[PDB]
Amino acid sequence: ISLNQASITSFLTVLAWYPNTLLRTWCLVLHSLTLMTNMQLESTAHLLVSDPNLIHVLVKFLSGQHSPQVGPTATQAMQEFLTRLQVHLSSTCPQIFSEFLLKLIHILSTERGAFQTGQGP
Amino acid sequence: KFLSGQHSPQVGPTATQAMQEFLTRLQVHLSSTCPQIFSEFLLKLIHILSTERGAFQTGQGPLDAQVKLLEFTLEQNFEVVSVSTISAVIESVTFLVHHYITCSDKVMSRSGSDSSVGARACFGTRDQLMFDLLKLVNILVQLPLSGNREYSARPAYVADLVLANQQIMSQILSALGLCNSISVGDGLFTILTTLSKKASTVHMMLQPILTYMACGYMGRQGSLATCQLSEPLLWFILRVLDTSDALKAFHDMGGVQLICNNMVTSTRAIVNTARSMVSTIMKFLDGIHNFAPLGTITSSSPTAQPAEVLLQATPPHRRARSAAWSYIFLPEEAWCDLTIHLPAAVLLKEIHIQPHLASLATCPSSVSVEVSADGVNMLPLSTPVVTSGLTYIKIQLVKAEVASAVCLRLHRPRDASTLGLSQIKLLGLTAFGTTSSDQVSKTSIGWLRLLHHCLTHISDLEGMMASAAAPTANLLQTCAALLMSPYCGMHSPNIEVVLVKIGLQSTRIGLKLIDILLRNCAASLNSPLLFGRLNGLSSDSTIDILYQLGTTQDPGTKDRIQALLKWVSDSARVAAMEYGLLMPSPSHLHCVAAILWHSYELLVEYDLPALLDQELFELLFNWSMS
Amino acid sequence: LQATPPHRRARSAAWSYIFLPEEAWCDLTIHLPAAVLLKEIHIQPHLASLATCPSSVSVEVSADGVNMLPLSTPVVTSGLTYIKIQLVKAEVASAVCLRLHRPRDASTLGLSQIKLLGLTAFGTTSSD
Amino acid sequence: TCHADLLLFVCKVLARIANATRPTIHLCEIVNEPQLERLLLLLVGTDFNRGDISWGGAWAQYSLTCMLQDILAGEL
Amino acid sequence: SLSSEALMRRAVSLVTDSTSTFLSQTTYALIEAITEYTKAVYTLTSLYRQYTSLLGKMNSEEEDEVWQVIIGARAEMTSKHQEYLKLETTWMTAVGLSEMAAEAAYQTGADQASITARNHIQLVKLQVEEVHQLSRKAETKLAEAQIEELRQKTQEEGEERAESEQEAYLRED
Amino acid sequence: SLSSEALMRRAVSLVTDSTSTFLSQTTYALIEAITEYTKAVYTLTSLYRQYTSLLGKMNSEEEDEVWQVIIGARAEMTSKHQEYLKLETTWMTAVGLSEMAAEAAYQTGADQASITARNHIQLVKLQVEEVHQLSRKAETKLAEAQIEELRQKTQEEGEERAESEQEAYLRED
Repeated sequence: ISLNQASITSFLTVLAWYPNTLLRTWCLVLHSLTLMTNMQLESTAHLLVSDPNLIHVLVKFLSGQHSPQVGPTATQAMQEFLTRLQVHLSSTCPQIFSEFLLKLIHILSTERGAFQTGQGP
Repeated sequence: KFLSGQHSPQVGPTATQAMQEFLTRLQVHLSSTCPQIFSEFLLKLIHILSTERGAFQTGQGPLDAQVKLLEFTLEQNFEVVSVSTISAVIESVTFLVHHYITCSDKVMSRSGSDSSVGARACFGTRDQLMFDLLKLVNILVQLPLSGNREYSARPAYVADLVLANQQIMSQILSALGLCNSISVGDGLFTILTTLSKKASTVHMMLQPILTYMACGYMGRQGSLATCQLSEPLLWFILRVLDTSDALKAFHDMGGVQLICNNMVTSTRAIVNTARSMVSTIMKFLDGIHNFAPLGTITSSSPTAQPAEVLLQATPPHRRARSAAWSYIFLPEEAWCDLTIHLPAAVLLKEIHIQPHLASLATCPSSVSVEVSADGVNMLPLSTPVVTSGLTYIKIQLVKAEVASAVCLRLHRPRDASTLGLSQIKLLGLTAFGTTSSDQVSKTSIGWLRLLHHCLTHISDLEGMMASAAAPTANLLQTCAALLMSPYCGMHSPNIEVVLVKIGLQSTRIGLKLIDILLRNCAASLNSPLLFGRLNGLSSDSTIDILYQLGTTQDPGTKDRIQALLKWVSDSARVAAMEYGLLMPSPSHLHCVAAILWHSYELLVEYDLPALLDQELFELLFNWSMS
Repeated sequence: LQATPPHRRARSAAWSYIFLPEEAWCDLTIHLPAAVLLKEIHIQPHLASLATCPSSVSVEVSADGVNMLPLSTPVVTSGLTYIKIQLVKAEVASAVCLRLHRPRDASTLGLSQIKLLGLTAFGTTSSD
Repeated sequence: TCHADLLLFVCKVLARIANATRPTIHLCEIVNEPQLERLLLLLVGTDFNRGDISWGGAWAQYSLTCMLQDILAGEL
Repeated sequence: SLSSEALMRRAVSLVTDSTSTFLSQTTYALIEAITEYTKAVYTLTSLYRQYTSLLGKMNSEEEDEVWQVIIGARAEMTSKHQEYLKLETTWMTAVGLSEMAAEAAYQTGADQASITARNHIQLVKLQVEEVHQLSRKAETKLAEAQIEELRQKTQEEGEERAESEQEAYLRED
Repeated sequence: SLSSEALMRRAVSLVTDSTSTFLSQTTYALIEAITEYTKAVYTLTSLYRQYTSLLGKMNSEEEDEVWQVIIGARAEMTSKHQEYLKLETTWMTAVGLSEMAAEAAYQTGADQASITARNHIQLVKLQVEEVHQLSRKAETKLAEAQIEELRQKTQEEGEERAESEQEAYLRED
C-alpha cells in the first residue's frame, strides 16, 4: 500500500503535534517510517528528511514507574529507521541527511534539549 | 530549575522540607501586607511548570518536591489574584490533566504494597500530582470575582469564565468521559460538580455539555460521530438535569432531540459484544486463566537454561534454595529474552513473573514486555518496567490485548551476573469456551438512561419531553432493540417506561409502536438498520407494554385497540393462508384478550363492543379449530 | 556498627525496620566522637532477604554534627547486594544521617552493617 | 442488535470463502470504495473506536484484521 | 524399573518420616521457647500489677526495685522471644522441607507417604498455631496489665502535675 | 538449652543423612534410566546407519524390517526418555530437599552436617552431569546419524524422483 506525498506530510504533521505518543505508538511510527522510506512516491526519503516535522518527531521521541530506556526493540527500530534514511540518500544527496543528523543533535544538545536535561531514552 | 531537576528523581525529605520551609516563610512574611503577590507567584510558578514542555507535563523534576509545592499551594488564599493568571493556570492545568488521562500508559505494574486507585476510576506517583492539580482548580473556580471581573473578590464566579471558555470546558468534559466508575476522575467530577453549582445560569452549564454532546471525538462532526459517555460523566449529566428548570432549559436548547438523535446514531455505531447464541453453540460443542502452562517458552540465547519449569502452573516452594530458572549474563549483555508461544491467541490481561525469592539479587532490574497478536511481529507494550526490589512482578494490561506470543526482555540485575526466575504466568481469556469468562461507555444505553431520566424525573414535564422526543426518526425502533437486548447497564423496566411514555404521548406513534412490537420493528451505510432482531418477539417487557398501551385510558385508546384487533384479524387471516403475522406471539394474543377483558370490566368511554364484529369472531373460531 | 561483619549467610538481618503504612523514609544518624574526613559510606543489606533492602538512600553529612546537609539526590539502591557511596570530594563529617527509602516490595527494611570510611586530621588514621 | 460473537464467525467465514475459490476473491471484487472505507473506519475510525473501547471488542478487531489480511494474501 | 521405583518410593517414605520427626522436634523446641516466653509474659504481667500497686511517690527500694525486676523480666522475655523466633524461622524451614518431601512423594508415587506427610504437617501446624494462641492469650493479658498500669500511672502523673501547677501558683503570681 | 539445641542438631543430622540416602537412591535410579536411554539412543543410531545403508530398493525385504525395528527402537527410546525425565525431576526434587536440609543444618549450627550434605550434593551432581554428558553425546550422535540418514534419503529419493520424471517423459510424451 503506497501513500502519497500529502499522506506522508499529514502523518508527519500529526506526529509533530500528536501529544499522546506512547512507546508502542512510537514503535509503530518508526516501523512505518522505515517502510515508507521504501516506498516509491523525488524519493520518499528526501521528502521525509526535507520536512522539519521529521526533526520535531525524532526530538520528541528522544526527549521522552518505568525505566527511561525504551528497550532493545524500540531502539532497534530507531536504528533501523535511520539506517534506511541513510541508505536511500547515499547515492543522491547524503549532505542533507548528515545536515539533518547535526541539526537533530544540535537541537537535542541546545539548552533545555534532551542531552542537557538528561531526559529521553 | 529547582522543580525541573543512577539517582532517584526525588530530592529526599530534607531538600523537600527545605522547599516547604522556604515557601512557608515567604507566606508568613507576606501575610499581613500583600499575600496576593505570593499567590500570583505560586500560580505563575504553577503555570510555568504546567505549560507544554513544562516540568509537570514532561514528568520531570522532584515529584516529592513538586507535590509538596502543590500541597502547599492548596492551603493558600487566592483573593485579589488577577483573573488572567487564574484562567492561565486553569487552562494549563486542565490541558495537563486531560493530557495525563489521554496519555495514560498502556500497561500497569504496581507493587503489592501499593493500593492506590487508578486515575480512570471514580467514586473510590504522578497520579497524586494530577489529583493535586485538580484540587487546585476546584479551589480557584469557587473564588468570587471582583466588581470589574479582573481580580478575585474579598456574586459571579470564575466558573462563569471557565464555563464561558469553550476549550477549557471541552477538555474537562472530554477528560471525564475517559474515566470510569480519591483519584483523578473524582477530581474532574468534583470540578464539574463545582462548575454546575457556581454557574450563573443553567444555560451556562448546559451549553458546554450540549456542545460536547453535539460533537464526536475532539469536537469532530460526522453522521455516525457521537460523544463518548461514561458513568461519571453520565452521572454528572443526570445531576445537572436534576431540576425542572434545568430539564426545561435542556429541552429548550434541543437537548432531548440531541440525545435521542445520538441514541439512534450511536446504536447504529456499536456492535453488541455481549455473548449470544453463537457463544452458546460453541459451549454446546464443549478470574482469568493461566495459559503459560500450555505454551512453549524459548530464549534467543543458545546458552540459556531451559525455562519450561517457569511455565508450570505449580510454583516452587517460596524458600527453595535454587531458582527454577537461571540465566548467566555475558559481561556485555544487558537484556535477556524469553519468548512464550501460545497454541492460540488469547485475550491477555496480566503477565505474572515470579523471581527467585531466596536470592532477590538475581531479580531483573527491569522487564520490557512485548506482545504479538499474531505471534510473529513483537511490539513493545510500553517502556520497560522497573522491577528491581520486587518479590512479585504483576504486569497488568489496562486494555486487554490479543496475544499469541509474549516476549519478556529482562534487564540484567543491578548487582548480579545471573538472573533467577521461578514462574511466568500469562493470564487472560479465550475467544470461546469455559476459559472465556463501563457499559455506558461501550453501548448506546447511556443515551437511553439520559432519555429515561428526562421522561421520568419530573412528572409534570414528562409530556413536553415525550413530545420533543417522539418525532425523531427510528427512536422507537432503537428503544425496542435496547429493550430486547441483554442487560447492558439499564434494567428492562426503565426501558419499558421510556417506550410506554413515548408511545402514549400521541396516537400516531402508538400505532407505530404497536406495529413495531407486533409487525415490523426494523428501522424505517449511515442509516439506522436494527436488522438484528426477529419481528414480533414477546417478552415480559413487550407483553407489559402492549397491555399498558391497551388499558391506558386516553383519546387514542380506541385507535390503539383497533390496531391490536387489526393485527389479530391480520394474523388470523394470514394464518388462514410481515413475519409478525406469520408467527404471532401466543403471549401477545393472550395480552390482546386480557386487554379486551379488562376494558370491558373497567367501563371504558368508547364503544368496545362495536369493534368486536361477528366476522372477526368467526375468523378466530376457524383459526383455533385449524 | 560492629567492625566485624556478620556472616555473609547470616539468615536473620542484624537490624530490621518495620515501616508504618504512611512512612516512606527511615533515618539512621551516626554520630562520631570527633570530626573525620569522610570519604565513603558502606551499607550492607541483609543478603538473605533483599526484598528488605532500601529502595534508595539519601546521605546527609554534618561537619559540625548538628546541621545535616544532603550530599546529593537519593541513590537508587534496590537490587544492590552492597551499597558503596563514595564522596568525590572528601567532606569533614562528625555526623552522618542515612535516610533509607521503604523497599519497593516489603514493609520491613533489613540492614547488616554500616561502615564510615575515611581519615582523621592526625594520628595513625591520618594516612593531580 | 447484532452480536460480536457472530461477527467473529462472519469474518472467519468471509475470509475462508474468499480464499477457497479457485480464482480467489479479491477485496476489490467484494467491496466498493464507500464500503471499504467504512470497513476500515470500523477498525481505525474514531466514530467506531474510542481509544480503550474498540468496535466489537479486541476479538472483533482481530477478526476483521485477520479477514482483511487473508483476503489480501489471497490476492497477493 | 520395578526395583528402582519401589526403592525410591521407600526412600521418599524415609525422607518423609525423618522430616516429620525433625519437624516434630523443631515444634517441640519452638513450643518450649514459646512456653518460656509465655511464662515470662505472665511474670511481667504480675510484675506490672505489682508496680501499679506501688504507683505514687513511695519507697523507691520497693517501687524502683520492682521496676528493676521488671527490667530483668523484660530482658528474659525479649531474649527468649528472639530465641523462639530463631527456632520459629528454623521451624518454617522445617515445614518447607516437609512440604518439599510431600512433593517428592507425589513425583515418585509414594502418595501414602505424601498423605502421611500432609497429615503430620497439618497436626504440627495446628498445635503450633494453638500454642501461638496461648502466646497471644498471654500477650493480650500482658497488654491488659500494661493498660491498667498506664491508667494508674497516668492518673498519678496528671494529679501530681495539677498539684505542681497549683504550688507554682502559690508563689510570685 | 544447649542439650535441646544439640538434640535438635542431631535431628537435623538425621534429616540430612536420610535426604542424602534418598538423593543417592534417586541419583542411582536416574543414572540407570539415563544409561538405558543412552543404550536405546546408540541402538537407534546404529539402526539408522544400517537403514541408511539399506536406502533404495536394494533390499526392500530388509529396508521395511529395519524400518519396523527402528519404530520399536524409537518407542523404547522415547518412553525411556520420558521415564528418566520424570526420574530427573524427582532427582532435582531430591537435590532441592537436600539443599533445604543443609539450610536447616546451618540454621541449627550442625555445620558439619551441612557441609557433609553440600559435598554429597556436589559429588552427586557431578556424577549425574557426567552420565548426562554421556546422554548428550549419545543424543548428539543419534542426531548426526539421523541427519546423515535424512541427507542420504533425500539425495537418493531425489535422484529417483528426477529419474521418475524422466521415465514418465520417456513414453507417450
